[PDB]
Amino acid sequence: GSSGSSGTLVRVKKSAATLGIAIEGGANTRQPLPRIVTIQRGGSAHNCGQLKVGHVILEVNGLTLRGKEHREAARIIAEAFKTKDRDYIDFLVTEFNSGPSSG
Repeated sequence: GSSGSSGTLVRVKKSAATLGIAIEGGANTRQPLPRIVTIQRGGSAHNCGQLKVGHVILEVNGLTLRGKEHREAARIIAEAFKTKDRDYIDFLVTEFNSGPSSG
């Protein structure tokens, strides 16, 4: 399996004391991958700025969130924060072009 052309790997360092990110969707729901609906201020992601509100996590630290439920994902991401081996979390987003008419 190739590296992955569709998508942009985003590295978020655990700068903040606690990661604060919100998502929605899930396999069950029309949306297969989780989409960022809210990005807490005191969260590594935000502090980074690289990421924005409205992204879609397709892969985290190598683990793909395909066919996974938002809940199952929340755990995957969190687990990446607990560990110490790495001082960051990989966030693969595509920034789908939802309703280009306006945005």
